[PDB]
Amino acid sequence: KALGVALIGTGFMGKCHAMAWRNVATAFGGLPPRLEVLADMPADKAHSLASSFGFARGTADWREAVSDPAVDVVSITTPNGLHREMAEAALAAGKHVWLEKPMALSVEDAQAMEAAARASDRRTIIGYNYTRSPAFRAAVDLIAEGAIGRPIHFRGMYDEDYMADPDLPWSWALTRKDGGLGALGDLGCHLVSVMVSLMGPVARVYAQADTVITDRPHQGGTARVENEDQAQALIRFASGTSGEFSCSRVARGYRCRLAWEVQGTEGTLRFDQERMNELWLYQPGRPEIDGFRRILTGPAQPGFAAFCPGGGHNFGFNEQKVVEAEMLRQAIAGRGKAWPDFTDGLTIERVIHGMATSAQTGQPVNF
Amino acid sequence: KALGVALIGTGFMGKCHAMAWRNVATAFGGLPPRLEVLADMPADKAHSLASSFGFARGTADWREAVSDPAVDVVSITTPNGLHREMAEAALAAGKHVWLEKPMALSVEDAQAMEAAARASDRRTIIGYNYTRSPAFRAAVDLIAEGAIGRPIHFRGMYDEDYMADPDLPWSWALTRKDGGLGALGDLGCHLVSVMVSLMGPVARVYAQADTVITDRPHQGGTARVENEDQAQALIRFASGTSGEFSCSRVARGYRCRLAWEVQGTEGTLRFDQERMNELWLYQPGRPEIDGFRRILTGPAQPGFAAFCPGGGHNFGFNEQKVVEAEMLRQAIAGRGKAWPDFTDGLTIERVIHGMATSAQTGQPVNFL
Amino acid sequence: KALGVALIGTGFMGKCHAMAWRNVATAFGGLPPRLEVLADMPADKAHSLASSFGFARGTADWREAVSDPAVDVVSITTPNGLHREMAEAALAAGKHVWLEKPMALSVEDAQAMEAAARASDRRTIIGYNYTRSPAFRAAVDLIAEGAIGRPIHFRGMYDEDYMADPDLPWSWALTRKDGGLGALGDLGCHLVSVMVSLMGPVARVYAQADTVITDRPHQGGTARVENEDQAQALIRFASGTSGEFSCSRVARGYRCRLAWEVQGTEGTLRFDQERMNELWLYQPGRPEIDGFRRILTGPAQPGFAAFCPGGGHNFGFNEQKVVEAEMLRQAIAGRGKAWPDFTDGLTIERVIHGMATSAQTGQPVNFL
Amino acid sequence: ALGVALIGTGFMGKCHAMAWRNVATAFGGLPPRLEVLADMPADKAHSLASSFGFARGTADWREAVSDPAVDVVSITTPNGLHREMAEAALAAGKHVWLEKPMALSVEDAQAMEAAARASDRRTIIGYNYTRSPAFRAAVDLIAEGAIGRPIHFRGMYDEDYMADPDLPWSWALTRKDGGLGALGDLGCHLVSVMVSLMGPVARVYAQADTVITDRPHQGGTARVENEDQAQALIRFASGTSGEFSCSRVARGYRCRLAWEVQGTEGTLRFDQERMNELWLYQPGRPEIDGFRRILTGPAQPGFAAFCPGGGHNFGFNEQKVVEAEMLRQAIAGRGKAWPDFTDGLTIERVIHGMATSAQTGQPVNF
Ligand SMILES: NC(=O)c1ccc[n+]([C@@H]2O[C@H](COP(=O)([O-])OP(=O)(O)OC[C@H]3O[C@@H](n4cnc5c(N)ncnc54)[C@H](O)[C@@H]3O)[C@@H](O)[C@H]2O)c1
Ligand SMILES: NC(=O)c1ccc[n+]([C@@H]2O[C@H](COP(=O)([O-])OP(=O)(O)OC[C@H]3O[C@@H](n4cnc5c(N)ncnc54)[C@H](O)[C@@H]3O)[C@@H](O)[C@H]2O)c1
Ligand SMILES: NC(=O)c1ccc[n+]([C@@H]2O[C@H](COP(=O)([O-])OP(=O)(O)OC[C@H]3O[C@@H](n4cnc5c(N)ncnc54)[C@H](O)[C@@H]3O)[C@@H](O)[C@H]2O)c1
Ligand SMILES: NC(=O)c1ccc[n+]([C@@H]2O[C@H](COP(=O)([O-])OP(=O)(O)OC[C@H]3O[C@@H](n4cnc5c(N)ncnc54)[C@H](O)[C@@H]3O)[C@@H](O)[C@H]2O)c1
Ligand SMILES: O[C@H]1[C@H](O)[C@@H](O)[C@H](O)[C@@H](O)[C@H]1O
Repeated sequence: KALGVALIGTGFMGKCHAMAWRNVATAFGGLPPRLEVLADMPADKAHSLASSFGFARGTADWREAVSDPAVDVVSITTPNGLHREMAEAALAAGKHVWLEKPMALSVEDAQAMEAAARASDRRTIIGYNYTRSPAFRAAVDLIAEGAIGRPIHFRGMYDEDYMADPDLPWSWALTRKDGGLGALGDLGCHLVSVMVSLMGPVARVYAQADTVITDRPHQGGTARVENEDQAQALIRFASGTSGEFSCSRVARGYRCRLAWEVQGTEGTLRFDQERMNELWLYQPGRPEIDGFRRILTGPAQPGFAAFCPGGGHNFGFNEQKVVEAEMLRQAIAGRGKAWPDFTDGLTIERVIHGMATSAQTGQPVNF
Repeated sequence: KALGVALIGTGFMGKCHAMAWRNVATAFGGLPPRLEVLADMPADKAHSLASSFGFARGTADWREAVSDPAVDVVSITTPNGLHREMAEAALAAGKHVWLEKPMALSVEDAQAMEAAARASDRRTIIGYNYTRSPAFRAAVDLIAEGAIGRPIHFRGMYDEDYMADPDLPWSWALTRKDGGLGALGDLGCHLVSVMVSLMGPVARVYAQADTVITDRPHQGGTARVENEDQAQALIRFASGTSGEFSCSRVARGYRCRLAWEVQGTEGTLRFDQERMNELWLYQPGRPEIDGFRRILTGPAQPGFAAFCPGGGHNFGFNEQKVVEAEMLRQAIAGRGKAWPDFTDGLTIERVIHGMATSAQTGQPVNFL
Repeated sequence: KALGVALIGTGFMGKCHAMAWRNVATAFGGLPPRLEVLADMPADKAHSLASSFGFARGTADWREAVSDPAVDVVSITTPNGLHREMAEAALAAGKHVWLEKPMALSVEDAQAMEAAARASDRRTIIGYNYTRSPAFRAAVDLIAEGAIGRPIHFRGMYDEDYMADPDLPWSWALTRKDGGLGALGDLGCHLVSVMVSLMGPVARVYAQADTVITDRPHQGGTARVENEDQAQALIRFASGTSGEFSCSRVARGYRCRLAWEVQGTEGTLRFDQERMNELWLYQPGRPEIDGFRRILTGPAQPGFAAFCPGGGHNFGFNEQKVVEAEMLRQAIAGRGKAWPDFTDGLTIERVIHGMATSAQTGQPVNFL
Repeated sequence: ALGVALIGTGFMGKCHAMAWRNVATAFGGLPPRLEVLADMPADKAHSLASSFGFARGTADWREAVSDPAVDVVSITTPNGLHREMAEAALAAGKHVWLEKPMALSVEDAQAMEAAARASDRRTIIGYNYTRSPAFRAAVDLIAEGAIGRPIHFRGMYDEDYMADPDLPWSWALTRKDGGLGALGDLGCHLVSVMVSLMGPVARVYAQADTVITDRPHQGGTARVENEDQAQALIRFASGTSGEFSCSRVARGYRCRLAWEVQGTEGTLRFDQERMNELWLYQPGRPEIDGFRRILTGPAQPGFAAFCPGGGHNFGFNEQKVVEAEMLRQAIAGRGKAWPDFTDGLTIERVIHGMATSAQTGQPVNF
């Protein structure tokens, strides 16, 4: 009755998934998932990390992980370029899929995966972990309850500086063919996942983009950076409401600055992921005490009580992934819907690729 | 040789200008300006406020005030619809002009005022006071010294909520003919004054705008709000750099949130007017101590030492206006160039009206 | 009819007082005080600053300024060792007195000044300007209204780093005989003025102190620093409530960090002078929205509306002094009581000297 | 692999269980074997052993600490049970991870400290605020001379879990069954951080108050006997000054363990409610002079074991994974665990000395 887990990849997100699967029942109860197969290359690395992560075995063969009869669900955290192949193989093998963002490098690959998921009758979720913080889920509930009235404006950014150093070498990830989008693919899609959760679907974008560092060192020479370092867009939501949107991988001093704000007719909500335990809420008050409230994360907020009964004991980035694992567990058990599945994920892919198209063509793109 | 001052209006900016003229020599030295004539309506209020503001006389006739031979410079702090008439009369009478923003209701009006100012050979400055804080002036100098390398992105906002209450009555300020622009005219022009001082001139805008409260109480019933409560724009600068721009008069909880950020190849500068004594600077550092610095306003920043020798003694909004007065004083004496004059101001008017045009047409607007 | 003003000193506080006297009627109405006599040394400095500050004349003789028949009130902004002589002379000459903190070098000095003020029947106020911010005055009113219930704890600090550099030269301010207390005299008295305004009178202190830099450069040689660089104290108020208290002139990175909080049975108030426009208020709320409010200074808070009708337009350090001037004008006109007068100031002197005594002897000190 | 017994399943019980489950995931080596979980009643012990992934649940903690498959015992039970359970675990030849404070009295802590030395087993006490990357980074910066010589410490630990007068009385508010109040709940945490930054305490002078003196009990009222808040002036063995406070009645504060070290060449400042930020001032040229916001990332001790990217906030619970790893390494003879029962007993003497100073109105020397 325990869920059988396969994990492909052991990097930033691979180890994050491994830590989540290990403690999901500790936090939320029920049966601890069985950690069956860890796939990674080379073989000696898969064997070492399988042992320390507590997987029953490691293998250099990713298809072993998706085909084992003892596996019910596959975490896929490999580079963007093999997401489509591995996800479709896992669905064809009758496995549920936890796929790291983005879905694939192109809308066309994401469309094929979306059709494959519908055909499989298996649960899918995409790894948009910034939608899982108690603060973010609390903000969505406050908007649903009318805490800020009708939303009238969204302003969101996602700034990091991991590519700011012009000496960082060229890679496949910086080509259109093998890397897909740049900052829009790495960061933009995260901001879309948060933005559409707050404001509903996107109807129109008008975008601009820049490549700040256009060429990088490559094996004693240099190679051209083909995707964007930063992008900005004006949004019209299906509601008719306005939005401002940006992302950057060259914004010096920022490490995880996914920051957003919803302005409403009766209040304002504001958040910055670099301080993920604070949610700022303004509602009209009598003039003597009027001002924004600092809501510090605690057991009043979704998910937090599963990890800690004491408010102000800071919730961590990695615990977002434990919440994500639990949402997929509950969906597989038919006790909840996981968001976003491959259908809702395809919509997010269309928005970021539409922003890329808009920036290139100088035309607004409608959805 | 002391400057003779006429002040028209005694409200938010009228009292701000009066306080600035009274302490400009206290802060910066030289001779205190002579406070000659205060013009306001009705007469009884002009007489009352001339006495408490320390002007030699009050009048209900602004035309007599700008024509007084004892007057050298005119502060104009009246409503937007009166700027063109009063500025043109002041320049025609051979007076230097300190004009509140925005210049007028239309680009056509601003163009006529710009021509009148050049024809007069008198100094002009527009009341873009957010360019006068020690933090802002320190940021411009840091960019000039290459402290953040080459600017690659600007993001700016100016949020206030003074029109957020839907019960606030309709006024002539909310008509296009008598009010001109909405949030772009009240707040947007301030953000442009700061943005172009940091990033240089605007080449292109693509904008969106909304009226979120479309009808307000008027007499027994309601009247239509014709101008925007909020606007946002993507910017392309003449330098080729990108920008994000917004303003709002309905952003709940914000009172004076003119906030901006310049991202460069070698650092980032960030500022919020609601904490006008803090400038955030990131420059790459060794990993053990890497992070943004909180630069607290003190005497190392332009203008501050004229007000206080001790750092961290917070500089105030009103003291921006004393700095503005000193810059006009020095321009009149021929010891400095005042920014923005009516020529520089006209460019700012074209940008905010260009953003309004872009929002109306759904098309980008180019300036160069 | 207008108040005649003498100003002694033109430094940090001298120029602050001059700017306050120049705009007090601009802000609060009535007749602008007449700036009659400025005293400073040397004479040509007094003449130059009298001209730029708008005083009718300058003199190198402080006794000339306090004795002038056109003078009704004297601002005394000279070094601490001169306060007693100048305040007693001004009171003897029948002048009201605006005296900078601390009162003098000793409790004995303050007792003599307190007696002289009662005998003179003139108004006195001491320049505890941190009690004048809209945020501070709002906090006092909130406590009185029961906004935080029953106060149960005070914690206050006043950190600055103006003496943190060991190569900063020795001065006569660093002897006990000529300079009095160290950080307790420069900063401690400010924190006491705020603390007793929130919590009421002090009943008992137990204090510790240190001199961190005991020797400083003196004319190519070295000389001994005799007074404390930092001090900390536990407080019992007359109410029986507990307090924590500290001050430091060597706390690196702090410029004006007068910060306090009052914890109560139904809320908490917290403040930091380096962000003097923010007051933090916690009151119990429904769990979904529970948290501290950031109250941004605006016209709802005492004094602010006299300077600006727009909330979030930051009130400045110097404008605290315009409020202080207005409180003295109103006390002179018999329309308000100024705090603290020399009687209430003597109590503050007893508290800071009791803390110094406690730190010296390792024993608690009790008051009235 | 290490065999683990866990006693208790509450706030710290679940925290320890999550730590033992991911310590090898984060730091490598063999995952500890989760052998026995002890809790009452037996149905709760069985259901939580199942969800926590322990091989068996028992309502008898004594046979859990005696199990031959157990090498180390996590003790997360109420304060009054610490002495009995730690002494039994040491006597059975087990390593001990004990929650703070050690016990209700110095007498009890003295007995536990002797038992730990008499055994050749490792001990560590759950002072988990010493485990954050920001805190460990601050200790390293001080040792490296980044702020020169410490000249002042100011620390507080404010929470409001007892601030509401409506909150009912409990046995924890008696001296006999509860021991100390705010000093025992929060004060000992602040001491663990303070002595790690400044070195040992030489002297305290303290004040304490019970500000809500009676609470609802069985439709009547019962007396609160221990302190709601306490403050102390400190002298360290170094001669340096300190300020210290704790409170369980400080409205609006949830986990406000906040401290500051002022030095001859800079200042370090930290607030646990923003546990991923360390504020460092060092003198700079006037145009750029100011405090640096150091955001937690892989440059700080422990962080890289959890995440390769800076600014991905480290959490309260991950402090406990670091604590587990330090105990693992100490059991393997590859590091000393701090604080053991000897170093823990010093902390107990400091908080009990503060309580005595407040009661007698006299300084207490150590
Ligand atoms: N949700 C988030 O917060 C977040 C953050 C970063 C990464 N991601 C996504 O996670 C994915 C991984 O990124 P990362 O930073 O973890 O990268 P990484 O390079 O650290 O991880 C790649 C892992 O996949 C393994 N791998 C590569 N090719 C393989 C193959 N053919 N078969 C088996 N294993 C293979 C590698 O050995 C490594 O363990 C990407 O799709 C990325 O976009 C999302
Ligand atoms: N720079 C800034 O930060 C700032 C802030 C506020 C206003 N402003 C600008 O300054 C101007 C003043 O706005 P405000 O908020 O002070 O408005 P206000 O209503 O407070 O000021 C209007 C003043 O002008 C006087 N006045 C009106 N008509 C007059 C006439 N015909 N003759 C003489 N006096 C007349 C009024 O009696 C009043 O004293 C506007 O153009 C506004 O956009 C700028
Ligand atoms: N309230 C506050 O916030 C604050 C801040 C700073 C200083 N102060 C107080 O103000 C006083 C002045 O300190 P400061 O920082 O302005 O110092 P300063 O050195 O800047 O000012 C001293 C002034 O007094 C003048 N002076 C000195 N001896 C004189 C004499 N015999 N006759 C006439 N003029 C004489 C000097 O020429 C100078 O103008 C002190 O008592 C200090 O404690 C208070
Ligand atoms: N280090 C920290 O940050 C931190 C935080 C909270 C608590 N603590 C400490 O940890 C301890 C746990 O406190 P808590 O808040 O988790 O309390 P709690 O009530 O949540 O935990 C008590 C647990 O012990 C179990 N238990 C009680 N008596 C038992 C017995 N005789 N046999 C077996 N199991 C028994 C209970 O069933 C429960 O699971 C206390 O000593 C407290 O001081 C430390
Ligand atoms: O800001 C402080 C404070 O205002 C004191 O009154 C003064 O004595 C100090 O020198 C100054 O730095």
